[PDB]
Parts: sequence; structure tokens; C-alpha cells
Amino acid sequence: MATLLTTDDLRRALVECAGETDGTDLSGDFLDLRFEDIGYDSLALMETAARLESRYGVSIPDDVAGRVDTPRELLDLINGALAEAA
Repeated sequence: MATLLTTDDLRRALVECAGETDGTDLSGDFLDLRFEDIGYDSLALMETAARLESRYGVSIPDDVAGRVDTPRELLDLINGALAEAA
């Protein structure tokens, strides 16, 4: 019953920005350089993390999130704030 955030969740948020595509070739893992692939420096995932921060009910991380290079870090970021919150 205790389910705050999962890997599959962060993935859905990363695709929401894309739009539509039934491609992707993940035959292992996708949390190594997901942000450093198309060009997700910060501005791209900035607005996305903003609206998602409200619907999720998480704080407003502009430092770590603003300069988030790792993908798995993003999940542990919002999910982390939710942990202490609960």
C-alpha cells in the first residue's frame, strides 16, 4: 500500500514531454544518461518538473532539480521529499 514514487513513474514523466513514439530500445536499463541524450540540460525538464511538483505535492527543488543530470536522482529527489512529508 505504501507506494509514493516508482521508476516506471519517472519514466512516464520523461515521455510526457516527448509527445508520441512507440520506439525506444531498453534492453537493460534507462537510468544512466536519460537526461544527457536529447538535450535535457534543465530548461527542458524545468517546466515539466514545475507542474509535476504541484500535482505530486512535493516541494519546489530548483537547485538539485535545476541541475539534475542523473535520471535515477530525479526519482529519489521528489520521492525523497514525499518520504519525509509522510
